[PDB]
Amino acid sequence: EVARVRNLNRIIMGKYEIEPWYFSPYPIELTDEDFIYIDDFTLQYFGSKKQYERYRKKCTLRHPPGNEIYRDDYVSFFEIDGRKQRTWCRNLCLLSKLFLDHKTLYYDVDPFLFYCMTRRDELGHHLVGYFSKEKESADGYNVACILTLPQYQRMGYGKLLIEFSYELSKKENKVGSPEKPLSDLGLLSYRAYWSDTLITLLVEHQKEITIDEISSMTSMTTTDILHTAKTLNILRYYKGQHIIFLNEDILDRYNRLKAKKRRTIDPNRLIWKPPV
Amino acid sequence: EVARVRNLNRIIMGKYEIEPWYFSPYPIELTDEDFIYIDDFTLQYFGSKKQYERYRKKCTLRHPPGNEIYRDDYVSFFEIDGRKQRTWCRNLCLLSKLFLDHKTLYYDVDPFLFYCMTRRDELGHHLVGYFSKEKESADGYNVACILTLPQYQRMGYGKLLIEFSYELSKKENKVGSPEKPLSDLGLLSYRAYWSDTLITLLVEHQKEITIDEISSMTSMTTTDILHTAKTLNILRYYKGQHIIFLNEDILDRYNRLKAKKRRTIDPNRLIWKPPV
Amino acid sequence: EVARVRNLNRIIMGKYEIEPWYFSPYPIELTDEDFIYIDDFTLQYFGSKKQYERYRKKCTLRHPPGNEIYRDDYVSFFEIDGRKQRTWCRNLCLLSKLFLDHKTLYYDVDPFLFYCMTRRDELGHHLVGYFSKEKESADGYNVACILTLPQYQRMGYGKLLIEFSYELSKKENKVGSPEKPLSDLGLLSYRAYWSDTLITLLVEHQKEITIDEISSMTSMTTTDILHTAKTLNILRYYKGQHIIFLNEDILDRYNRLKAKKRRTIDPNRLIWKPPV
Ligand SMILES: *C(=O)CSCCNC(=O)CCNC(=O)[C@H](O)C(C)(C)COP(=O)(O)OP(=O)(O)OC[C@H]1O[C@@H](n2cnc3c(N)ncnc32)[C@H](O)[C@@H]1OP(=O)(O)O
Ligand SMILES: *C(=O)CSCCNC(=O)CCNC(=O)[C@H](O)C(C)(C)COP(=O)(O)OP(=O)(O)OC[C@H]1O[C@@H](n2cnc3c(N)ncnc32)[C@H](O)[C@@H]1OP(=O)(O)O
Ligand SMILES: *C(=O)CSCCNC(=O)CCNC(=O)[C@H](O)C(C)(C)COP(=O)(O)OP(=O)(O)OC[C@H]1O[C@@H](n2cnc3c(N)ncnc32)[C@H](O)[C@@H]1OP(=O)(O)O
Repeated sequence: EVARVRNLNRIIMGKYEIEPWYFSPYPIELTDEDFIYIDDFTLQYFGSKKQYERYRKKCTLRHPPGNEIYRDDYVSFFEIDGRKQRTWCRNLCLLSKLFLDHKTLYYDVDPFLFYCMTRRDELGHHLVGYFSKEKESADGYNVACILTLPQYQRMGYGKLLIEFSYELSKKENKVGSPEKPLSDLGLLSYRAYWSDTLITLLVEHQKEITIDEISSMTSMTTTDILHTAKTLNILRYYKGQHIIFLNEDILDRYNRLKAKKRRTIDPNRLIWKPPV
Repeated sequence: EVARVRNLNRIIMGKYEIEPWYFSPYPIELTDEDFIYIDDFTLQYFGSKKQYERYRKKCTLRHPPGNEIYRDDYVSFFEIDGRKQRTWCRNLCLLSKLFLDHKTLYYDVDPFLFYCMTRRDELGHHLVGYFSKEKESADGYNVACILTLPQYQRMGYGKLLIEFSYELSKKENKVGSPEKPLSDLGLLSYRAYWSDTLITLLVEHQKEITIDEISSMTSMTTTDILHTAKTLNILRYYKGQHIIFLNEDILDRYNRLKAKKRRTIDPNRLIWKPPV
Repeated sequence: EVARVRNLNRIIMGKYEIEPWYFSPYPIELTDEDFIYIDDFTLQYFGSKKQYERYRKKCTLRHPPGNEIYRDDYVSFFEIDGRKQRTWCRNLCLLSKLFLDHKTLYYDVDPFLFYCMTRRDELGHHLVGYFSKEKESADGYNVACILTLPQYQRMGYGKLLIEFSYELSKKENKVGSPEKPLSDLGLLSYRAYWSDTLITLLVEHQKEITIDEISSMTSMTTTDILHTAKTLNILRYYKGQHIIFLNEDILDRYNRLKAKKRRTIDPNRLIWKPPV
């Protein structure tokens, strides 16, 4: 007799069978099986397909449990107060930890707001990703953690999440930046976003733009703007202050960007007021 | 010809075949096999079943190599000076690292005492878990690391380990708390222990108890007591100082606790004097 | 229909099929397969054997892209400026992260020099390992990261890498030490190197040696020398200063060392000048 004591090697979420990148503290018994079921609406975990099915039949809403503060023909965003949806948010944090090297104690969700993005199609809502945000951040971080579910990665969803986080900051009349340190995956996504943003501004708004003007338009911090401008070699001094400027390289990058036919966030569709 | 260079994907310990959660620096060659044998008495590791068997036949004690400072009809605890049992303790630390995200250099065991708990039955002693403790802690930490072997997890052993660590502190006439930061699994276990402890005191000892009284009786720190009391909503001011108090919720939690018929540590059976 | 979304569970490098120890941010799509190909010359990654083959046929150099600053009948070392070989060095850093718990953002290679060691035989050059080094280190660290590829580990290559790093420091007229914190594997390798070095000096150079003399001869720091001397019990006071001294234990260790017939670095074959 050999008694197997297995690690969690796969989660079953709808039709997807996903392998974790890191360990996550699901409060489950270790057994001779190496899978659990994750319900794609409730995020509840189950050791058995039968227990999962039983709960699946129950009458539940088919989208994240919060206020829909943005809705276009491609995506919705739901704003959730961790304190008001403890169970669901804990479940979200356990799922997220499978794909992060480190993360704060999953159980304590009260200090956070969660902004969860769904794609909608003929079958309704499907959660594709989220970012959390501290209700009160000493450092003015506008994102605490950010995740695109692995089955949906590299489809442009992460960039939509980041863009949305800056629309919140703009509505708040504040600059902001993601919490440090960032994973390599996160930092490379932010650098691409920051780069695409400056490039788009230079072609669509004005050929020369000051640091203050960029900050006002984007809610990016001075530090992130300067780092990005130096990487693109577009930092100059004109009319007594620092600017970024348009050149052939930037025009070329812009046209390649547009060629990709990506979706973006429409600021006009954000129906939201800061807490005051 | 394909030469496979495998990671350690399973350890064989008695009848158990256990999958690691994290990497551990066993000083072994990488080969086309992905298992090692861990002897459940010596904790020695072997690349081959045959080498393991050879050493298994040798005449060895059948419990951890230290002084038995506690023995009841359910468990024993052995106190081991890392400096006096370097090999065995190094082996214990390698095994433990398989289930921890981080851990101090496994090789340097001299600064630690190890308290190892066995379950005893008709077959003798079986190591189920341990906690280490710094001989000298600047922060007064009463536990450095704590582990229940995975094949024995979720059976109540972790709570026994924690309870024992506080009996040491009480005998020492000191308050103490586990080393921070704690893993999520560790912190949730401590919170349950702290919660069960306050609840039991309120039903069994006195309906209202001051912070000083709790600390004296439990060796819990002021900080851990207050955090726990606020979570349970039982913090008040009475007769000129802060207390915790009994209510219907607490009574209900107590009866559910007792219903579970758990084993506890008997302070009378701890035969031990602090180093002086 | 079950859609599998797999983690990277094996890399194929020449004839070797290697299992990663940790996650690494290869910018690849997650699919129903769990392998990638790593070209053993370019370090480029490929999702398909066919794409790999296509690029393999192209005319490339068959050794690392830098200056060969050391060449004996066993190994070569190539010095590479990260800024001058960004692609190759990024690829090296992704490969290395598979075997490290943590590592700086793989993409930013400009601040580093890479010293890459090959073994040469009838088939030419084979990369077996490397160490990186900050062009400018505030702490005077003489190694930033160090790695022997897993298929080549425990063959003595790591010790050659370390020995080479100290020959650079000696040529620079500086003491140095590896960046902290070190992995357990790294620290145990350094301790063995430091120990073998002091033992060899005592038998081959002088029976009693001062701290200054050791530092001058080895580029080891005072701290690493004292730690190593205390571990070996060879620290004394003689003629008004601290020394290490030879004894029977040391002689015995030396003869066992020589018995192993290891290769070493020949300082005479390092053809190199510091940047000035
Ligand atoms: C916390 O502080 C922040 S740091 C922690 C970040 N989270 C984290 O590490 C969790 C795991 N990672 C992720 O969740 C995920 O990697 C993100 C969230 C970091 C990024 O999410 P996405 O994958 O969704 O990002 P995208 O917007 O898709 O961009 C990624 C790359 O994929 C390419 N892409 C995009 N759309 C594409 C289509 N249609 N076809 C092909 N390729 C596409 C993008 O170009 C982009 O960058 P690359 O140049 O590498 O592709
Ligand atoms: C260092 O600083 C400390 S932080 C590092 C902690 N270590 C660590 O992370 C290593 C890996 N983890 C462990 O070793 C392990 O998870 C512990 C030691 C943290 C906890 O050990 P146990 O698993 O043994 O703890 P228990 O006392 O069993 O309690 C755990 C949960 O299981 C439930 N339980 C208990 N007995 C049960 C029976 N008979 N039947 C069913 N369930 C039982 C308990 O209720 C308890 O909490 P849950 O509410 O999640 O169950
Ligand atoms: C950064 O700051 C530094 S800390 C990060 C270090 N890197 C890291 O962790 C990455 C992963 N690890 C490695 O790459 C690797 O483990 C090293 C680089 C740390 C060590 O490399 P090697 O494996 O090549 O080291 P060696 O010189 O081989 O010595 C290792 C042990 O193997 C034994 N050995 C050596 N030659 C042998 C032959 N011919 N036969 C049998 N055994 C041999 C050595 O004795 C040595 O120590 P042990 O006593 O454990 O063997």
